[PDB]
This record gives sequence, C-alpha cells and structure tokens, in this order.
Amino acid sequence: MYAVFQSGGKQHRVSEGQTVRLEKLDIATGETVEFAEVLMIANGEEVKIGVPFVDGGVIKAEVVAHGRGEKVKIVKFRRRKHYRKQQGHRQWFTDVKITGISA
Amino acid sequence: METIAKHRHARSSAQKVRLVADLIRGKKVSQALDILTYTNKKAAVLVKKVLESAIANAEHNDGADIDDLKVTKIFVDEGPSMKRIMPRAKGRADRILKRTSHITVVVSDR
Amino acid sequence: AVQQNKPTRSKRGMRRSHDALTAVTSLSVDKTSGEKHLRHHITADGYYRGRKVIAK
Amino acid sequence: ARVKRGVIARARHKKILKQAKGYYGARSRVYRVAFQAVIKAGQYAYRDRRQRKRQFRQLWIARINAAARQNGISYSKFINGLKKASVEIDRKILADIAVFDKVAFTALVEKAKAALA
Amino acid sequence: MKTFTAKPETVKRDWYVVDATGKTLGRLATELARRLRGKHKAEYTPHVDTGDYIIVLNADKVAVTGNKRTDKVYYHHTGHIGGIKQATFEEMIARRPERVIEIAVKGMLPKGPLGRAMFRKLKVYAGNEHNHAAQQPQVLDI
RNA sequence: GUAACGGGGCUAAACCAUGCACCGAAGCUGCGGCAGCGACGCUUAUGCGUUGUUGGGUAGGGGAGCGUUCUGUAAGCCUGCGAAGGUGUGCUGUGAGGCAUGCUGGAGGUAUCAGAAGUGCGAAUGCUGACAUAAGUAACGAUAAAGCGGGUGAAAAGCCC
RNA sequence: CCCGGCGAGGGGAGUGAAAAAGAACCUGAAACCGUGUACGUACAAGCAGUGGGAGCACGCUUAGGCGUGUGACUGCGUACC
Ligand SMILES: [Mg+2]
Ligand SMILES: [Mg+2]
Ligand SMILES: [Mg+2]
Ligand SMILES: [Mg+2]
Ligand SMILES: [Mg+2]
Ligand SMILES: [Mg+2]
Ligand SMILES: [Mg+2]
Ligand SMILES: [Mg+2]
Ligand SMILES: [Mg+2]
Ligand SMILES: [Mg+2]
Ligand SMILES: [Mg+2]
Ligand SMILES: [Mg+2]
Ligand SMILES: [Mg+2]
Repeated sequence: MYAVFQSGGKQHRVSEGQTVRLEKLDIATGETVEFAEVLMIANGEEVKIGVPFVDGGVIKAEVVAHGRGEKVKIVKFRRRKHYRKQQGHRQWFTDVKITGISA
Repeated sequence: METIAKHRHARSSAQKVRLVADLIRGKKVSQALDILTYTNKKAAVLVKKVLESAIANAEHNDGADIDDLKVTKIFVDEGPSMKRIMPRAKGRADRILKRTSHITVVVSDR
Repeated sequence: AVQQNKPTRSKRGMRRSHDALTAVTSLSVDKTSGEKHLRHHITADGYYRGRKVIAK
Repeated sequence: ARVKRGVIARARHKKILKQAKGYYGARSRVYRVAFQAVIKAGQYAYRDRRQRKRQFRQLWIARINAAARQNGISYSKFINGLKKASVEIDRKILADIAVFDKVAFTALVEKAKAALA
Repeated sequence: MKTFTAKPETVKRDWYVVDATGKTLGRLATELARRLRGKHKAEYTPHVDTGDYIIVLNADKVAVTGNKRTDKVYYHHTGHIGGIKQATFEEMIARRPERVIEIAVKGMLPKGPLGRAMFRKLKVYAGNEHNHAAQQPQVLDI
C-alpha cells in the first residue's frame, strides 16, 4: 500500500514505515503531522482523484529530525574581467516517518 | 625475519640500476645470484654485492636458513647529484650531473 | 627541432615499456665437473663438454 | 614589524590542493594548474544544478511516453487528458508508477481516455 | 527517493524478425532505431542498452520513392588523396544489399561506444532465410 | 573529401490555409533560506510578527569584515601528564576563516579589549635556490693503428716487461 | 663481531631520554623520483572537469539503496592573465 501526497511544493510516493526527507516544517520533533491532500492511494485496487485529492485520504506521520543538508559551494567567475565571487549554502530539511495511510 | 642490506651513494643513475633490480625481484636467493652472474651490466656487479651482504647478515645476525631465503623487496632510490661543468663551443658552459643511487635489498625466509 | 609542450611522466613510462632486460633462462651443467656455465661456453674452471680444455 | 608569509601561504595552497584530489597529472599536484581546475569545476557545478533539473524532467517524459504508448495513447494526448480530468500528479511520480506499478498506470490511462472522449 | 535506473546486468531482451519487402527505407529505419535503443520500453535509460535484437529479412527488396533508385548517391573517401568514391542506390543493392539498410540505421543511432553496441543487435539478411531459429524470434509487423 | 537540409533519411518528415494538443529558459509560479532599502505596529540601545519592494556587472565610488608579525592588559593565563612548526581526520560559519582531535615534534605559546604595521602573490622575457623535460638521446676533441704472451691486482683493450 | 678489495657502504652490539639525534647530524614542507596494495584501462577520438551512474574492493550495520576508494557507459563543456 502506497500513497502520493504533496508537501513542500513537491510530491512523494510513500508506504507505511518509510522515512522521507521534506522541506523544513514548523513542527517540533515528537509531534505528529497529518497530510490531508492525498493525490492517490493504491492498495489492491487503486483510488485516483476525480478532482484533486481522494475524498477521505489522510497520511499520518511523526516528525523525526530537523537538520541542514550537505554544504554546496557557489562559484561565479568572469574571465579577463577581474571578477570573482564565492558563497556557501546548507539547506534545511525535516525527516518524517510515515505511520499510517487511511483510505 | 626480514634482513636488509643497503649501498648508499652508489655511483650510478637510479634508472640504470632499476633495470637490473627488476630481474631479481621475488626470486629465490640462489636463482637471483645466478641471474646476476650472467648479466653484462655494471649495475649487476653493484647489486650482487648488496645481495650477498644481505644473505650474510641474515645468517650471522639472524637465524640463517639460506636455502629458504628469497628476495621479498628490492628498490633503488635517487641519491644526491654532483654538479660539474662542461665547456662547449663559443665560450658557453653546460652543467653535468653525476647522479648517484641508494640500493636497498630485503631478504626474508617467509 | 624542439618540443612545444613538456611530455608527461605517463608518456615517459610508455616509451620505456620496451627497455626491460631479459634473463638467461637456462644455465647448462657440465657433465664432468658439475659446474654451471653459459651454454656453448667453457666453464670458469676450464671444462667444456666434459673435457679439461685450457690449463687455466 | 616584519611579517614572514610562509605559514599562511602554505595553508592557502594546501586548501586548494585538497579540492583537486582525483585530478590528472599536474592538475592534482601543481598549485598554478590546480587553482584553475578547482575554479572551473565550481563553475560547471553551478551550471549543472540547473541542468540536473532539465535532464531529469526529460527522462521522466520519455518513460511516460513509452508506457502510455503501450496502453495505446501518445504522451501529448495523455497529458491533455489528465489535465481535463483534474489529476495533478507530476511527471516524477508518473514515471515512477510507470515502472513499478503497471496496473496503476493503466488505470491512469483509462481516466485520461475517458476525459478526452 | 531517487529515479529508477536500469541495470545493464538485469535487462531483459527479446528477439524479433522483420520482413523488409516493399517497405519504405527511411520509415522502416526509424522503427528499427527506436527498438534497438529501447525507447519503446518504460525502463528506458539513456546510458544503458535496453533495446531488443532484430532480424531483418529480404533486405534486397526494400523500396524508395521518387527517382531515388537511380539518383540517391552514397559517398565515401578511402583516405588517399584522390580517393572520393561514389555508388548509386541501385548499384549498392546489386553489390551488397544489406549495406543499404545498415547504413540508414547507423545514421539514426546515437554516436559513441553505446551506439556502436546497439548496432550489433541488428542482423540484416538479403534473402528470406535466417539461421537464428534457436533464439525463437517473434514476428514483428513494423 | 560527399561539402549550397548539421546528419540520417523524407514524396511528406515539402509548401499554403485553418484548428486543437504537447515540448521548450537561470522568464513566471510553488516551497525553504539570506541580505539591502522604504513605510508600520509595538517597543525605545530594539527586535519580532508584520509590511511593500529590490539584490547581472568592467572602469570607478560607498559600506562592513577575516587573518598575519609586533606593544600594553600579562610576574596573568596555557604548556615535558607535551608549546610552536609539520602531517591526517572530524565538525562548523554567507566568505576571508574558526574549533576539536590522532600521528610527528620537543620548548615555547598566548585569550580578551585596545594600539602600530617591512600585513596577504600566479603572472612583471620578475630575483635566488632546488628539481623536472628533451633522454639514457647527441657526443667522448684530428681516420698515425694496432696484435699477442707473461707480470701484478678484487678486477687489466688502456699500467709494467 | 659479520659481508666487502686490510675499500666505499651496510647489518648487529654498545652509548644515550632519543641514533628514523651518527657527524651528508634540531625541526624536515613542496616540486621531483620510487616500492607495495585496491579499483580502472589494449574498437576507442578533443581544456580531461562537471551532472547522472552500474560493477568491484574494504569497513560498518543484522542489511537497510550507509561510509571510504575506484569509475565502465552517458548529457553538457575550446585553460588562465
Ligand atoms: Mg675559448
Ligand atoms: Mg550529440
Ligand atoms: Mg526550468
Ligand atoms: Mg527569477
Ligand atoms: Mg551586485
Ligand atoms: Mg610563489
Ligand atoms: Mg649506449
Ligand atoms: Mg629523439
Ligand atoms: Mg640515433
Ligand atoms: Mg681521443
Ligand atoms: Mg665501516
Ligand atoms: Mg635532521
Ligand atoms: Mg587521442
């Protein structure tokens, strides 16, 4: 049994027990988050969306951790032009563990 | 038990000596000595002396077992170079390098 | 006349790929003295093919 | 107050050489060459954070096209049908279903066909 | 998750046999190229050869429109100073019929090592008989 | 050298007209983050929740920082239970950077807040030293010329007879 | 004491906190040159990277698409002043 939901402007196909990394959410570590906009649920049979989101689809998840991703280095350079600039970046994330998928 | 013998500051280019060293790497000491005896190279004479010294060191300082000995490791390193002057035509002078070498032989029963 | 770029250490090794020496492979054993020698050459003691040729 | 530059100069050069590991010949050994290589590499990486997005979408589209044609419809018409049926699944997910759950992909195609009719 | 990638060790390939009698040269070639590359499969991966093996029969009976039987010219250079050689479509069919189809398909395949590997899965025959019965090819109307 | 569609190929996969789909950019939107400049409510050395909007850049102008050596704070503090220097690894900041620690090393180092500069190098056919490449390549300096026996020696084409 | 030409050089023993402090002697960077091990490489064309990515080796963890090394194949890509 898997389901599709949208979180931080992106979509994820998940199943119960799977850990998924999302964009930073404003919830505490031990709290439970519910995603009510489920694009599709497929167990034995598949439930699509006449209109976006299945009628009674709810995905329950527990926040696991908040952190920053690996450092990326931005390099800008203009040859023969006496111009150079460097910058670093670490993107915030939120890991959640899928607990239950409700049809 | 590993036994080492070295000839430091040997008067020969490392490149020339390495040719001979490659012939005996991994061979039994008895076989290695024969190979060196019939190699018509100046470096062969130098390498043979170091090999014989290593065999002697193993027998006297350690626990002998010549029949069991084998050339486990052999390498040649570059030594300090001596700088000389060679007169050329029209008053120009060139530099001559007299290259030396460090010859290391390791013999082991295992 | 002269190079335009410095050859690499890789190309140097590739040229020296054919510079390896060859061992003698086999040493003959004299029938009488039992002394090793280069084939078709006299021994250090003077023996050749069993005969004591040469008085040295 | 005379200032010797040795300690600091060494640290800066080592920093660049550490980022040039894996590079060929002088590019991983000589500072002058290594510096140019490290700069170039960063310039490519900035450009490729954008290109990565283009290439992956292109891949997903190609896989959707193949899977749809197996069910008897082209990619162009399939996308139109999903839009008319108000299905908002994106191409990343569609390509994943096309490979792992072929039954579910067939159901999507039927929904698209019904909307187009 | 990451996007699925085909594994070159687990790709499943099938055998097909196609008859070229009375089929337009170019239009037949595009379909061959698609299936040799594997563009028809949902597991298509640009860096993995996921295509199929295709036997082409009756390569000598392929068709071309217009006046291309006598006007399509195949050029090649030998490498020697003059060395520019030419052959018309009819001449090619007479001497080596298989070349015509092979040349067309090669021009439509990706260039590079992987493209050359894809070309090896194409078996072109001038006649109606092949010797790959052990591979049990399935008829493909394409 | 085909060489006046990029190519294959094409009788449409050409051209004209009409229509509906789709692809397509660092454009626009979505989600997360940072900074500048304005109006706000509070609160005052403000900051948050806000709130609009802006952030390609050479010459060049303005603003804010990092690190190095030296002076005070310092007869303080750290250090033979291991200083500086060297070499790895892990963590960390938007950057110059910082911190911790294994090994080497074997005696110095220095917080904080201030002060002063021989204060930062890839280029100048820069200067000095070290080491590469060509390369085990050219050459070994008059084309008067050598051969053999013995001696000595670890070894003799070159020394002695 | 041992090998070696009553050599050069080295291996032991001994001194010393330390000899990888042995006189070519504090510390001992880089260029440059080697030996060993893992992976790649003999039908494949270009600033040698970058984005994707299989397989193999070695750790970890009961795998858990982890970590480290390598990098077949593929998109893009003509150094710096
Ligand atoms: Mg003169
Ligand atoms: Mg191309
Ligand atoms: Mg885009
Ligand atoms: Mg924009
Ligand atoms: Mg600006
Ligand atoms: Mg410099
Ligand atoms: Mg010679
Ligand atoms: Mg030459
Ligand atoms: Mg010559
Ligand atoms: Mg002379
Ligand atoms: Mg001595
Ligand atoms: Mg020293
Ligand atoms: Mg080449």
